[PDB]
Amino acid sequence: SAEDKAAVERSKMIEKQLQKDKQVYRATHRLLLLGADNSGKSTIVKQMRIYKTSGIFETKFQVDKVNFHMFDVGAQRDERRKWIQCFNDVTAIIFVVDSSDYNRLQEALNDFKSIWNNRWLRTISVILFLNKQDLLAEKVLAGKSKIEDYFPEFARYTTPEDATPEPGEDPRVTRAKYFIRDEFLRISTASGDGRHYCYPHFTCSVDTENARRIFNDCRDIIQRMHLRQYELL
Amino acid sequence: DQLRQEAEQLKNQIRDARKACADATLSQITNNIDPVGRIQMRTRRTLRGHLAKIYAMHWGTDSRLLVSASQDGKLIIWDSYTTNKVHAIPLRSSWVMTCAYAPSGNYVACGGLDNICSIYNLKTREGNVRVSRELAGHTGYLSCCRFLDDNQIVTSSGDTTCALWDIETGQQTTTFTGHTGDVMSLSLAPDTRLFVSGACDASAKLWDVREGMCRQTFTGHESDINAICFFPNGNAFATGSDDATCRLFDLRADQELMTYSHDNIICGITSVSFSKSGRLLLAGYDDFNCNVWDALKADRAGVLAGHDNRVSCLGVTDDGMAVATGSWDSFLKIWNGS
Amino acid sequence: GCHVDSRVDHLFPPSLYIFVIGVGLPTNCLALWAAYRQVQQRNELGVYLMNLSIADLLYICTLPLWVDYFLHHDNWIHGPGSCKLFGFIFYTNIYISIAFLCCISVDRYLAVAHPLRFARLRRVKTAVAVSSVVWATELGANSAPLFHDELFRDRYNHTFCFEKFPMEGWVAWMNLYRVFVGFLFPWALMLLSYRGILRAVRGSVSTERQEKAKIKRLALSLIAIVLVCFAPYHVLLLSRSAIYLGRPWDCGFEERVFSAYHSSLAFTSLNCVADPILYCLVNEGARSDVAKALHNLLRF
Amino acid sequence: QVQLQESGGGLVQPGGSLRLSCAASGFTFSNYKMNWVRQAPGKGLEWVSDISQSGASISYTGSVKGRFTISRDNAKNTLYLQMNSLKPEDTAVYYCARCPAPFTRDCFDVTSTTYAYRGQGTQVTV
Amino acid sequence: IAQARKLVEQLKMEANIDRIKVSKAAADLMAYCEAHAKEDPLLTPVPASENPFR
Ligand SMILES: CC(C)CCC[C@@H](C)[C@H]1CC[C@H]2[C@@H]3CC=C4C[C@@H](O)CC[C@]4(C)[C@H]3CC[C@]12C
Ligand SMILES: CC(C)CCC[C@@H](C)[C@H]1CC[C@H]2[C@@H]3CC=C4C[C@@H](O)CC[C@]4(C)[C@H]3CC[C@]12C
Ligand SMILES: CC(=O)OC[C@@H](O)COP(=O)(O)OCC[N+](C)(C)C
Ligand SMILES: CC(=O)OC[C@@H](O)COP(=O)(O)OCC[N+](C)(C)C
Repeated sequence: SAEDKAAVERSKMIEKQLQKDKQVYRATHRLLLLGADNSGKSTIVKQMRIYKTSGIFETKFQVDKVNFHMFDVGAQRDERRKWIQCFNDVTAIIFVVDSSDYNRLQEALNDFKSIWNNRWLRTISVILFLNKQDLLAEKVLAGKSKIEDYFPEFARYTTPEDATPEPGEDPRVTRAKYFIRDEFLRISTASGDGRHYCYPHFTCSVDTENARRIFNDCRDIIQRMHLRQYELL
Repeated sequence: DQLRQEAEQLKNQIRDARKACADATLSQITNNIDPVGRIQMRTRRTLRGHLAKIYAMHWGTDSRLLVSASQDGKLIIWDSYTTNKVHAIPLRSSWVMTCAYAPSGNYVACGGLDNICSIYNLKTREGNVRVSRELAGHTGYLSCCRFLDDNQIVTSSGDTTCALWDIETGQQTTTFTGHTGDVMSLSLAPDTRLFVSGACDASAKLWDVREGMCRQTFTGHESDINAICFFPNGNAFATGSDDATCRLFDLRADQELMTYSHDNIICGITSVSFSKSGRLLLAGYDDFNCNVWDALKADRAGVLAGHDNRVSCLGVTDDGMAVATGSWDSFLKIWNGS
Repeated sequence: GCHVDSRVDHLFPPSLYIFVIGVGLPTNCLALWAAYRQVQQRNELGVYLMNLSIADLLYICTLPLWVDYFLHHDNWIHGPGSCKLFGFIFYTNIYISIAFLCCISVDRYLAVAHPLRFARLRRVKTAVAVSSVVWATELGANSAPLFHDELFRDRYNHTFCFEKFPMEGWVAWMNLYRVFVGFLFPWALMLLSYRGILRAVRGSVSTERQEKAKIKRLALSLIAIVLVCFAPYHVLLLSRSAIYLGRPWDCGFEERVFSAYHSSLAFTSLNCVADPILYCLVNEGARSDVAKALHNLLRF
Repeated sequence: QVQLQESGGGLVQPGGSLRLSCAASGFTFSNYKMNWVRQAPGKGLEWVSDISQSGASISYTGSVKGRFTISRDNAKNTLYLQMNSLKPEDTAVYYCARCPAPFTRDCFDVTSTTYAYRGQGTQVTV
Repeated sequence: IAQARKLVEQLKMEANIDRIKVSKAAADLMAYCEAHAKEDPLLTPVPASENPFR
């Protein structure tokens, strides 16, 4: 029985190590960063590292002593209908879209639609980052490009009372911003059934408060998950 | 445009030949077969050491030790008979899609989104698992890196390309770029001279390790193919696809010979395996339960309904003594009959 | 012991006890099954829930003998050895249900209003440390009755159990400790924790008004049912203790609070039927689990 | 097996009206949500519009809204797209595509550089 | 351009291979299934005395 006893002892040591790994694993949250080529997700990754064909890059950061793992897809082909299914238990998905470019905005909308309608992403809240707001404001002020041609529904749009324009912001820029935000939120709410929510944020590539917004979104998501888990919701 | 017309003519010729062969259906040569009957496989042992969704496993040659890969970033080698955990290898990348056990049991391979297959040695004189080799060069996510011997590993990646690697030198010995979509999984024939793979284009291809060229192609499926396994004799293989229909293909026939589907079944197939005869095609489904079908009569033989989430990985021991299922509920389950 | 009054002490407590035994054993068994399921899914709450049901089932499994007691107008016919066992498990289970109810509130508040902070205090193994330090502390701090005589006999054919209306000092300080430490402090803890939960909910951007108000109603019902069930009896106990410490009409008062006391200690048992409903049946998930259990039972 | 063939096209003056057909073989036309794509000179693949299994849900890109329409014929295994008020800036190779999996509401890679479930396409010129 | 030439070649390689009759490749996986059917623990279960997973 000496060999058997040694086997059980080794299993016990492995179980203790796995329990340590378990405590570590529940002590950190996983986030999936997604965006298009135009979207400045790389800039966000650089400006959030302030706390070879690799394929996937990992960013370790910490907010309020809470550890966060962000995974960015790298040297992988355009096809994404299969590996995305590996991110079915991530805490949240941070989607970065370029609002300045009216062209390819429909592509971002379609990508968001696909992500929302994906079967394995129905229980994961998506954090929406409308990036490159300064470029959008400059383009709107210039007036060379018109949103009506790309989005004929923008003509009838009016800024809702819920909108909170920033100080010294032209009505046109805020109108366009909230029009695009409502375009995203329509898709968000079309399929939402209480297990899926979106967090629309107006962000810029040079922003030091994106981590705070991500932490708040994760806090809200885990609060809802606990509410459901602890027989309250 | 001339090349396109020539390709169309060649495809028409292929179709005409394959039709010329097809006189009778497997179902007819098999109508005179006694049905297997209900299979009442029950869970004998349960493994709950894994943290997150299990994504890959491989039975060893001894049918006593099994390897399981879990996205927590852990490759656990379990002793099935006594439930003891033989080994626990932490992984550099938490995302792992494939794992394989060497025929001699000395090397264990793993791979995932890192586009690298890492091989660890279990017979080190120090008794501690270490990174024996790291193989890189693929531009897509590795979906299946399987073993041929101790110094040669075949792998499938998400760059529509498969590779054969010498593990001592660490370079790509052979490359296969005939597919047009993500290769999802491959199976080695027992002869260790041919291997069949499936891609995300409803297309399966047969490849020769020594030569390095495509041999045969089959496009009987509708949606993407996720699972592939070689029938014991090595002259046939089963395929599962997202369209919720499995199929059986034969190399010599060069066309599909069976389709397993049902109206109630709406989910796809993630993993497939055969039994030691070939009379029990076991298949995972996204409906959170595995189904075992009679490969000869296409009659549903049994259902393993114990699982809380999607079943990802399916394995059968070399002697067919037990069936091991790993799902996204971080539990592996060993099923055996009575 | 001054003569007592039993006009309504002959029917009402027996009837309420029978009602609880009828609608309490089934429902508490269902709640226990659902709690074991929740712990099976590695949920700390179930650990607190399971124990609670185990307490209630240990209170409902002693009420038959007290129905026997009351039906014979207090005449115990089982000897002191049974009044030392079935009396302890019948007075201490209310204060163990109080304690285990408070653990659920603390757990819910930590989870909701501190989602990312206290993982260590939210394991199924820090719930078998608290669930045991509660079962030990309640059964030790309420153990004084076991050291004293239970079976007291007056002159009006009335035998007794755990009760001597010409009360004594040990009973006095025990009642005071039970009223303040036993009942009011856990209740205020529960109220504070549910208030924290509700203020956390109010800040949720992903929760609709309907869900927020549903949580509000559930929490208010959970807080108020405990009070409705227990305060009528704790107030009477406090009044008895004050009357005995000051002794204004040490006998007179006792004459007119026999039936009131015995009918207020029976309302307390109503907390055994409200707990399995509010914590298991009200929720849709636990109700679906109960229905799956019933489906399995129907085909066994 | 799987094959999507597009029919129609040819030169048209600005403001004309055409109809493009899409025949599919190999799969079940009904279970698959299908779309229309177009690659324009100097530009990439663009998502035109979609139609679902039932056909009661539609979506268009605003650039072709009020002008083009999408219809499905499950019995004919055929998709149809009407072109009206055609503009010169709507000249491209139009492709017929289907969503990767059946009984599925999400279609991720319909607009990728290479897609194993898209037809050859037809050159519509204006 | 040259991706069409390669596909044409890979379609000739696949069209010049030898093939056999279907009923002759269908009644062979049958004989393989029949000749290895008394040694399958999951189709014909082994008793609970030689079963390692008792
Ligand atoms: C270990 C996991 C499942 C967590 C749950 C543990 C539960 C089932 C355990 C822990 C504490 C235990 C209780 C401790 C003491 C008592 C008092 C005794 O007079 C009756 C049994 C009872 C009430 C026990 C029942 C079983 C119990 C409730
Ligand atoms: C035990 C017996 C005798 C009494 C039972 C009293 C019950 C029915 C009472 C006591 C407290 C009450 C709750 C108190 C306050 C609220 C909030 C209000 O916005 C909706 C109703 C709701 C949620 C009540 C529902 C009914 C309730 C739970
Ligand atoms: C972190 C957690 O979930 O644990 C909470 C638990 O500690 C609360 O229980 P207490 O308030 O200590 O019980 C007091 C009961 N009383 C006074 C003795 C009758
Ligand atoms: C058991 C013990 O030792 O005491 C812990 C006690 O702090 C738990 O009660 P809380 O839920 O934290 O009350 C805070 C609620 N708030 C902030 C007023 C809204």
